[PDB]
Amino acid sequence: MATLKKPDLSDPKLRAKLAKGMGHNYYGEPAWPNDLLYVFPVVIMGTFACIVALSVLDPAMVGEPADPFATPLEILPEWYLYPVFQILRSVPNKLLGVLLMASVPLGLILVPFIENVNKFQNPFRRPVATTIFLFGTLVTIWLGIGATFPLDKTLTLGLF
Amino acid sequence: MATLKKPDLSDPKLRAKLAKGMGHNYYGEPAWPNDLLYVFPVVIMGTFACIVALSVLDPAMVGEPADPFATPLEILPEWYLYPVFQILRSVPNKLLGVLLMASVPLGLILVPFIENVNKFQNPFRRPVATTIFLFGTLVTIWLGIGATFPLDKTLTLGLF
Amino acid sequence: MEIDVLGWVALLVVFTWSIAMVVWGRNGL
Amino acid sequence: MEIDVLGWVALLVVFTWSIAMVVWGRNGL
Amino acid sequence: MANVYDWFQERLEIQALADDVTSKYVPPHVNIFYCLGGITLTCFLIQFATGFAMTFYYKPTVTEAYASVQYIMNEVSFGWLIRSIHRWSASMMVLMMILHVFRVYLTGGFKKPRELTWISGVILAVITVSFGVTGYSLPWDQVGYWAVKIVSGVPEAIPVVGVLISDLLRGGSSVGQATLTRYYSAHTFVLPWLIAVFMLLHFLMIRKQGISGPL
Amino acid sequence: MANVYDWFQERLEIQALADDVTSKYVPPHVNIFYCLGGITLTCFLIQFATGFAMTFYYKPTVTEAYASVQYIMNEVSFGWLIRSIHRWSASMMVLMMILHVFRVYLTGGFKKPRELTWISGVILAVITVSFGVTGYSLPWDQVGYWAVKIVSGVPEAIPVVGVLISDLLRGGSSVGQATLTRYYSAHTFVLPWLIAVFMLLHFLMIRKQGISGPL
Amino acid sequence: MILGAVFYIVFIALFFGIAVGIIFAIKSIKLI
Amino acid sequence: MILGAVFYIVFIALFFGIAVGIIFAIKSIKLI
Amino acid sequence: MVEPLLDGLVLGLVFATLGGLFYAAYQQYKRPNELGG
Amino acid sequence: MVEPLLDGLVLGLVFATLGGLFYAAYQQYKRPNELGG
Amino acid sequence: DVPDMGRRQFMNLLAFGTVTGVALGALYPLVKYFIPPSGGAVTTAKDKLGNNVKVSKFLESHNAGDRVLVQGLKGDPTYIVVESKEAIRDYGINAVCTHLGCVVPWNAAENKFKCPCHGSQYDETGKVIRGPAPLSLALCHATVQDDNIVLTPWTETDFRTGEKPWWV
Amino acid sequence: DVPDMGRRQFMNLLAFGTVTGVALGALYPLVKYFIPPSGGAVTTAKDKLGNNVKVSKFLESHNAGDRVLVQGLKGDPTYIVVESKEAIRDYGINAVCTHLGCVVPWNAAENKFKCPCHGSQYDETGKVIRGPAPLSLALCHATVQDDNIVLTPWTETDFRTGEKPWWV
Amino acid sequence: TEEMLYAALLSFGLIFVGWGLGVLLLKIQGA
Amino acid sequence: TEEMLYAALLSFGLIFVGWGLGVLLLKIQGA
Amino acid sequence: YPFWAQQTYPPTPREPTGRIVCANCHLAAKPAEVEVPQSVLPDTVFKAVVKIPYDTKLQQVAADGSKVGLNVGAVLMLPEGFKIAPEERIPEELKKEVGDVYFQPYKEGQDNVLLVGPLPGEQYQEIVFPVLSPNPTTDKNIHFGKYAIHLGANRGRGQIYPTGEKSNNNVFTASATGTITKIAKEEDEYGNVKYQVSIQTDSGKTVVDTIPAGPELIVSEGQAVKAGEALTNNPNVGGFGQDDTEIVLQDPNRVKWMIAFICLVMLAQLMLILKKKQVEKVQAAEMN
Amino acid sequence: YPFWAQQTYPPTPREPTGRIVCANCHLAAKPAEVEVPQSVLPDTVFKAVVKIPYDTKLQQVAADGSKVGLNVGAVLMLPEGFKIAPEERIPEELKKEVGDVYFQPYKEGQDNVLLVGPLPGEQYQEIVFPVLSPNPTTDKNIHFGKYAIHLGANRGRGQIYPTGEKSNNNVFTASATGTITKIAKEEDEYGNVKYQVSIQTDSGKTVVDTIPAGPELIVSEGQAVKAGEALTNNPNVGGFGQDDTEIVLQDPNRVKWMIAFICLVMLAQLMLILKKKQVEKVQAAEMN
Ligand code: HEM
Ligand code: HEM
Ligand SMILES: CC1=C(/C=C/C(C)=C\C=C\C(C)=C\C=C\C=C(C)\C=C\C=C(C)\C=C\C2=C(C)CCCC2(C)C)C(C)(C)CCC1
Repeated sequence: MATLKKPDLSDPKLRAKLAKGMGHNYYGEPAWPNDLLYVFPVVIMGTFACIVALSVLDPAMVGEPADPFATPLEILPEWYLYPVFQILRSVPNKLLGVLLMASVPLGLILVPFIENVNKFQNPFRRPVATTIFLFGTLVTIWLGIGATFPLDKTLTLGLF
Repeated sequence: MATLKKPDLSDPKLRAKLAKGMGHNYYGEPAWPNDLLYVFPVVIMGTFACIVALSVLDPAMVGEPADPFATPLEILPEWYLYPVFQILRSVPNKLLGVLLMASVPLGLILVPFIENVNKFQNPFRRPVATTIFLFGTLVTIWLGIGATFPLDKTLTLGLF
Repeated sequence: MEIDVLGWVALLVVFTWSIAMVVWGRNGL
Repeated sequence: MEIDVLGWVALLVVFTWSIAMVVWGRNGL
Repeated sequence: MANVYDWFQERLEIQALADDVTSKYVPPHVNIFYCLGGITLTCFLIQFATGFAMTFYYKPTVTEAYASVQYIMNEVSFGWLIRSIHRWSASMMVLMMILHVFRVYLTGGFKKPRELTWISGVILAVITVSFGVTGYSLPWDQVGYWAVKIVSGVPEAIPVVGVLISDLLRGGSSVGQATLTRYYSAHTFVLPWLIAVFMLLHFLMIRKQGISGPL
Repeated sequence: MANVYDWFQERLEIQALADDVTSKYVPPHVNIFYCLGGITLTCFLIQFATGFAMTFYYKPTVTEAYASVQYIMNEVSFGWLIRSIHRWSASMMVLMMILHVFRVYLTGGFKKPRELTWISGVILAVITVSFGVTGYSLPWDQVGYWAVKIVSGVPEAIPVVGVLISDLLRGGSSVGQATLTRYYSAHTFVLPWLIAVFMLLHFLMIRKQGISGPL
Repeated sequence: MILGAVFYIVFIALFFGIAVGIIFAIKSIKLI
Repeated sequence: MILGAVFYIVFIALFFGIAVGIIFAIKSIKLI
Repeated sequence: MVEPLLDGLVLGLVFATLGGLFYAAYQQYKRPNELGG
Repeated sequence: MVEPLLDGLVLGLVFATLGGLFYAAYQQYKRPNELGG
Repeated sequence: DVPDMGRRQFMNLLAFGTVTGVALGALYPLVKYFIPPSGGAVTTAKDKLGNNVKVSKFLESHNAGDRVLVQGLKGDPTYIVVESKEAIRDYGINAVCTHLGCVVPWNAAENKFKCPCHGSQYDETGKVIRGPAPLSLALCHATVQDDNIVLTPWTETDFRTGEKPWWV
Repeated sequence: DVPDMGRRQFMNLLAFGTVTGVALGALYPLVKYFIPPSGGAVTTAKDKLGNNVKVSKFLESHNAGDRVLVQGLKGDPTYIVVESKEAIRDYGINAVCTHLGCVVPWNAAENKFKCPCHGSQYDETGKVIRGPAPLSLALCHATVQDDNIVLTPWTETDFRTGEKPWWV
Repeated sequence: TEEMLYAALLSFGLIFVGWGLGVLLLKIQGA
Repeated sequence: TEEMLYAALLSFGLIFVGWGLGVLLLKIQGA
Repeated sequence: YPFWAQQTYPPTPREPTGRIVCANCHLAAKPAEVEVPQSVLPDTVFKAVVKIPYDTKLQQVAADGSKVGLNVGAVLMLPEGFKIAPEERIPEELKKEVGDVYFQPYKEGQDNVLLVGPLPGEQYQEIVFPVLSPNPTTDKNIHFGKYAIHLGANRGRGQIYPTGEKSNNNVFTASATGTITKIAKEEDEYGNVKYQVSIQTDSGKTVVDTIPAGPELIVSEGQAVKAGEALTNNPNVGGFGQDDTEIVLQDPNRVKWMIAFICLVMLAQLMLILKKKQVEKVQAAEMN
Repeated sequence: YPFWAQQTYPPTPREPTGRIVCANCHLAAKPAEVEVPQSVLPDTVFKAVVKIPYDTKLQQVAADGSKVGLNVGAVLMLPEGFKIAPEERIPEELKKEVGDVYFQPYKEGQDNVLLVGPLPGEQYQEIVFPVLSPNPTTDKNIHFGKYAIHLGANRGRGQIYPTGEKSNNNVFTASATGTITKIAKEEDEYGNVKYQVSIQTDSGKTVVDTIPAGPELIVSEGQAVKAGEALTNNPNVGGFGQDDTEIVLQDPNRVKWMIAFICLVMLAQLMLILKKKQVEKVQAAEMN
C-alpha cells in the first residue's frame, strides 16, 4: 500500500528529464502531507530533543582566562580539526603542511569532474572509487585519533 | 523613435492581466539593455557620487562623551523625527501623544483599504484624497519646523 | 543520585524512539 | 581658500549632470 | 573554450532566467520618480557595506564605544570617509524613502491588487527608522545617550506590559551597558535580517504584479 | 469571514505556490540518510537562534568577553542552556554535515547535472568550519586565545601576500583587541550572510533539479 | 550500567506500549 | 556665491561641451 | 543639533518632488490614454 | 581538551552511517530497477 | 470504512496540539532568557566619579542655595540641597524628570527645575508645575551617618500633596 | 547605416571601461580601510601585570638557572636568563616559537625549550633543535640602564649560526 | 541659518537646470 | 576514556534498536 | 564681567550640560549669534563674527542709580588648536574690523577659549575674531574634521556679584506679608539713595526692607500684596545669549580627489548614455 | 614531598600553563589517572580515585645507597567549594577504601586543593578521596555546571632538594673532557660511600668529580668520552604524572524538566505518525 504514484513514462516532459538525469521528484509518494507535514516535525523535534538532552546532561565548561605568557600544554583544536592538526605536526616543512591542509577542499571540489568518466551511483558498480574513498575515510580517522596521542606515538598509534 | 512595443491587446493572457490591474510590464521600451544595463549605473553612480561629495565637504562630527548627570539643553532627535517629537511636547498627556505617535504607521496601513472605494490613480481625478494628503504633508512640515523652535513659539511658529 | 541515570536514559530513549518513529512513519529503512 | 568652493561646485554639478543624463538617457521627464 | 554557457544551460536552464528579464517592458507612464524606490535601496546597500566596514573597529562597550568611533575618524585609513558616508546615506535613505512614498500615493500604486506591497513598505519604513534610532546612540556620545534614555522610557506609558517591554528594550530598569549591547545586536544583527526579509517580500510582489498602471 | 484565501488568490496567485509543493513526489530509493542534509540545516537554525540570543549579553571586548560568558552561564535565566545548546549544536552541525557528504558520495548524487550543488556544498563546509573556529575563541579563554594565535599565523607561510593576509585576519601584527573585534564581526555578521547566500544556491539548485536518481 | 539498562528497557517498553495500544484504540474505534 | 556661480557655469558648460562634442565625433565617424 | 545643510536639502527635494509629481499627473490627465489603457 | 563523550558519539555515528549506507547500496544493487529506471 | 472528516480533525487536534506543546515548552526558557536578571535580587550617596561624598568639606566648599547632584538609589541622580544655615535638608530630590527621564536642572533664577527635553517644570521641593510630566519628582531620606550620606526609601506619604507616594 | 558589431564593442569598452574606473576608484579607499593602521608608525622591559621590571630585587628573588618571561619588543614575551654568577646575560631570547607562535617553555630538565603545540624544540640560547619550527628563536640586547632593563634590536649577525638574522 | 537657505534654494533649483539641460541634449540629438 | 566507549557503543547500537523497533511497529500494523 | 567668570569658575566657562557659567549672574535673555565659515583650510587666517544685538538708543540703570548706556561681553570657545591669529598675519581690512579688543585666554594654555569685553555697546554690536586654523600636518594630535564652536555673549550689567550680594539691576520682593507703612528716601553722604520700606499687622510683623536706587517702585501707599512681591518693577534691559556652530577643518587633498572622482563619474555616465543611444539605433533596424 | 611543594610554591601547585610545580624536581615521567563520576548532585558524598601505577615488585635507590621500595605522593585540585567529606557522612565501605590518608589542604582556606602522601607504594596503587559536593542553593557563589579537576601524582623519590642540591636518584655527567684517572671508593665514618673520579691531559685539566652512592658506574678505566657525560647510568625508576578531568555539578530540577520535555516530544512524534497512517488510509480510497 504505502502511498504511491508510478512514473508516467509516456510523458514527453518527464522522459525529457529522466534523460538529463533528473525526473526523480515526479514519481513516488507525495511530498505533502506525507513527509513534510507529518514526518518532518518528527525529525526536527528529535534533532532538537537530543541536543537539549545532551546540553543538560553534559553542559558547557568555562575555561581559564587567556594568558599571553602561558601556552597550555595539551592544547587541541576541535575534533573535526584533529586530522589536519595531526598532519601539520608530522610534516616538518611548514609551508608544505599548509598546502596539504588546503588540498582537502580543493581536492573535494575536483571529485565530480574526475568521477564523471562514468555515471554510476551505486558504489558496488564503481570499485575503484569506493576503494579510494574507504582508504581516505580510514586514513582520516587514523590521523584524527593520532592527535589524541603524545607527539611520537602519534603515527604508529602506539602499536609499532 | 525611442524604442517601443505596443500592447498586443489581442493576447488573452495579457488582457486577462490588464483586467486584474497589472499587465503593465508587457508593453513599452525593453527593460534590458535599455534601462537596466545603460541608465541604471547612471542612477547608482549619481546617488553614490552625491553622498561621497557630501561626506567629504560636510563630514561627521563627534560629540561630547555621554554624561549621566547632564542633559544637554538643546537636545533633538534626527530630522525625520522632528514632527513626532513636536507632537510629543505639545500634548500634555503622556499616554496620548504616544498613541498619536503609533497612529502614523497604523494610519498609513489603512490608506489602501479606505481609498479603495474607487480605483483612480491620477490625483486630479481624486479631489478628496489629494486634499487630505496635501493637508497632512503640510501639517507635518509645520510640526517639523516647530521643533527647531523654542518651546512656546513652537506651534504659532512665532507669527501669531 | 540516579535521577542522574534516568537522566541519560531519556537521551538514549529519544534517539532510539526518533529513529523508530521515522522508520515506522515512512515504512522506512 | 576656494578649492573649498570648487569643492561644493563639484557636488552641485553631479546632482545636475546626473538628472540631466537620466532625462537625456531615457528621453525623460 | 568548451562553451561555458552550454555547460550551465544543460544543468540549470540558465536561459529561462535571461528570457524572464528580457521579456519585461517598461511602460511610458513610468517616469524619473519611479526611481525613488531603487535609490532608497541603493542608499541601503551603501549602509550595508560601510556599516559592516565599521564592525571591524567599533566596540559596543560603554568603556570603548566613544573612543573607537574617535579611532575610526582619526586613525583608520579612510575611516572618516566610511563613517561620514554611513551618516549621510542613512539620512538619504530615510529621505528618498519619504519621496518614494509620495509618488506611490500620488500615483495610486498602492491600490487594487497591490495593497500588500504597500503594507510591507510601511513595515520597511518602521524598520528603517529603527536602524536610525539605534545607530544614533552607538557612539555613546552625549546626544546619543540621552536619546536612548528618552525612547526607552516611552513604552512605559503603555499600561499592562510597557515596563516589561522597556526592560527588554534596555536590558534593565535603566540605560547602561546592557542597553548598548542590545542596541548593537539590534542595529548590526536583527534589523539587517528583518529588513532583508521584508525587502524580499516587497520586491517579490512587485516582480509578480509588475508596475502599477498609467494615469 | 470574507474568504481570506480568495483575497490573496486574486493578487499573488497564492495557489501556484501550493500546486508547486503538492506536485512533488519522493521516490523509493530515498531513505533515512536523505535526511542528513535537512538535519545539518536544523542544527544551523538552532545556531542562529541561540547565537542571536547570546548577542544580547556577550561583549566582544578583551576586558569583558570572558566575564560576560560567565554571566550567561551563572546569572542569565537559562543562559547555561542557550549556550550549551549552541556548543552542542555546533558540533552536531559539523558532524551531520560530514555524514551528509558520506551519503551524497556513496549515492553518486554529485554527478552529471549536479556538480555545482556539490561545489556549493564544499563551500558551505568551509564556511561552517569558519563559524566553528571563530566562535571557539570568543570566550577569550586560554584554549580559545591560543587557537587564534596559531591559525592567524598559518597564512604567513604563503610567500607574497600571506603576511598581508594575516594582518587583515588579526587586525595587526599580533593577536589583541583588534583580533577579537574582527573575529566577532566574522562570526556574527559576515559568516551568517555568506552561509545564507550559499545555502540559498545549494537549495535552489536542488529544487530545480530534484533529488538524484536510484541505485 | 545495569540500572541504566533496566530503566531503559522499561522506558521504551512503556512507550512502545503506548504506541501499539493507541494504534488499536484508534483502529478499533475506527479513527484509523 | 558669485565665484561659485562662475565656476559652476564653466564646469557644466565644459561637460555639456564634452557631451555634445562627442555625440557628433561619434555620429560623424558613424559609431552612432 | 540641527543640521542646517541637511534640513534645507530635505525641504528643497520634498517640495521639488511633490511639484514634479502633481505636474506629471497633470501632463497625463490632459493627454490621456495613448495605446489603449 | 578532548571531549570523550562527543568523540565516541562521532565514531559511533560515522561507522553506523557508512555501514547503513553500503548496506542500502547493496539492498538496491541486488533488487534493482523497480518501476523502470 | 474510510475515516470521516470529523475524525481527521480529531487526529489533527491531537498531533498539532501536542506539537504546539513542544513549541511552547521550547519557547518558554527562551523568553525568560531575554528578560533581564533582576538586580533588586536581594543607602550611601556617591559622586560623579563614584566617591562616597564625605560631608565634612561638602558642607564647606558648597554654600547655601547650592544644590548638587549625587548618585541616589537605583544609582539615580539625586539633588541634595544645602540649607541657608547649612546642615543638610532631611530629604533628597530625585532628579529624573517624570515625563521621559531627562535629568532636570535647577534654574536658580526662576527658582524652579526645568526639563530641557520637552518642557516640564517643578517647584523647589519637587511638586509638578508643568508638563508633559505627569507626577512630581521622587524623594528620599538623607541623614548624616558615618559621615557619608545615607539615603532611604521615602516610605511615608507625599508631604507636598497629602496621600500616596506615586513611586513607593 | 547601422553600426557594425565592432563599433559596438568600441562603445562597450568605452562605457564599461570608465565604469570599472569608478568601481576601482571606490574600492581603493575601502581596501585601505580594512588594512590595519601601522603602530610601527614612528626598549624598557615589563612584567605580566605591565610593570617595568626593576633590576634591584629581580637580581635577588630569582636565582641562577632561573629564566623568567618579560614583555620584550613588539611587546612579545621574552625570556631573560639569570646567570650563575648573577648579573644579566647580554641578550634576551624572544619566546615566540617560530612555527605557529606559541610561547615556548623552558624545560630545565632536558635543558631545552619545547613548543607544547606541535613539538618543536630549541637549545639553551635559541638555535633550533627540532621542528616543524623552521628557524630559531629571535634575540635582543639587554642592558642595565636607569635600573630597568633596556632591550634593543639585535641588528648584528646571528652569533649562533654565523650570517644573517632571519628576523632583522 | 544661511547654510540652509542655500541648500533648499539649490537642491530645488538645480533640479530644473539638469532637467532643462537634458531636454536640451535631446533637441540637439533629435528624439 | 570509558565515558567515550559507552558513547561509541551506544550511538552505534541504539540505531539498530530503533530500526528494529520501527520495523516491529510496521509488522504489528501491516504495511 | 568676562574676567569674573574666570575668577569664579576657573577650569571652564561651560558645564557638562553645555550651559555656560555666565548665565548664573546675567539672568535676562537676549539672542547671540556666531557666524564663521563652513570650512577653513589648515594654517589659515579667517574671520569669526560674534553678534550681540540690542536696541542701541536705549539705556539702563547704573550702580548708584544714574542712567548709563551699556557694554557687551563674551566668551567664545573655539576647537582645540585654534587661536587668535598672530598680528603679522592678520591682513589689513581685518585689523580694522577687529578694533581694540583684548582676546584674553580663559586660562594659561587655553588659547582657543577667549574672554572678551567689557566693550562699549555701540561700536561692538558685532565683534570680529581673527583666528588661525591649526595644521594636522605639523601638530600631530590635531586632525581634519568637523568641530564645534560655542558662544556665550552678554550685554548690560548683571544681577549678582562674585560676593553673592544682589545688584540693583534686578527687582526686589517684600520679605513678608502685611500693610505697607513707610516710603522714605535716604541718601547718606556716601552710598546714595536708599528707599526704605516696611509692612505689618498680621502677626509680629515689622521687618524692614531696603531697596537700592535705580529701579522703579510701582507699589504705592496703603497696599498689602503678599509674601515677597511686586514692589519694584524690572530695571533690567540687559541679558545673556548663547549659540553653537560647526566648522570643518578641511584638507585640500580630500577635496581634490573627490573632484577627480566626480569627474570620472560624470564621464562614465555620459559614456553609458551615449552607448544607449547607439543601441536605440541598431534596434530601429529590428523593428523594420 | 607534597609538603615541599607547599613549602617552595605557596600560593598554588600549578602554573598558568597548567603544569604543576612537582615536575620541577621529579623529572621522570609515568602515567597518572583520575576517575570521578560524570555527574554529582549537590551536597553529596562521592568517590574520586587517583591512580599512580608502577611495577610493584621492583625497588629503587635510597638516600645513602641502599635499595628500598618507594612511596606515592599527589596533589589533587578539585573545583571551588568541593572538599573532603565530613567523616560522619562518609559511608562504611568508603571509609575502608580510603585508609589512613591525611588530606592536607594546600593552604589555609583552600580545602579543594589537597596534598597527600608520602604513602607506601603497595597499598596505595590507587587512592580514594571521599569528597562532598557544594550546594548552590545555600552557598551563593557556587553554581551548577561543569568544572575541571586536576591531578599531579608522583611515585619514587626525586632529583632535587628544596635547597637546590642534586639528589642521588639521578645520573651525573663529567664536568670536562679528558682521560679518566682514578676510581676511588671512599666511606667516611658518616656520609657513606663516595666514588671519587677525575680526568686530564688536554689543557690544564685536573677537575675533581664526586658521585654519591646508589647509581651505577658503567664508564670504566681508561676512557675519555667528552664534555660532561655518561659516567653514571640512570638509577631513577620513579616519575611524575598528570591528568585532568571534567565533572558536572548537576541540579536535579534541570534533569527532571528535561525528562518531562523529552516525553512530551516522543509523545508528539507518535501522535504525528499515527496521523500520517490515518491519512494513508483516506488516500487509498482516492486511488480507487
Ligand atoms: C531610472 C531609474 C529607475 C526606474 C525608472 C525604475 C523603475 C522601476 C520599475 C518600473 C519597476 C517595476 C518593474 C516591473 O514592473 O516589472 C522597478 C522595480 C525594481 N527596481 Fe527599479 N527603477 C529605477 C532604478 C532602480 C535602481 C537604481 C535600483 C537599484 C538596485 C532599482 C531596483 C529595483 C528593484 C529591486 C525592483 C523590484 C521589482 C522587480 O524586481 O521587478 N531600481 N523599478
Ligand atoms: C525523513 C527526513 C527527510 C528526508 C527523507 C529528506 C529528503 C529530501 C529530498 C529527497 C529532497 C529533494 C527534494 C526534491 O527532489 O524536490 C530534500 C530537499 C530539501 N530538504 Fe529534506 N529531507 C528530510 C528532512 C529534512 C528536514 C528535517 C529539513 C529541515 C529544514 C529539510 C530541508 C530540506 C531543504 C531546505 C531542501 C532543499 C531542496 C528543495 O527545496 O527541494 N529536509 N530533502
Ligand atoms: C540623487 C539622484 C537622483 C534623485 C533625485 C531626487 C532626490 C529628486 C528629483 C526630483 C525632480 C526631478 C523634481 C522635478 C520637479 C519638476 C517640477 C516641480 C515641475 C514644475 C513645472 C511647471 C509648474 C510647469 C509649467 C507648465 C508647463 C511646463 C507646460 C504646461 C503649462 C504649465 C505652465 C503648467 C536622480 C533620480 C535625479 C538621478 C540620479 C541622482
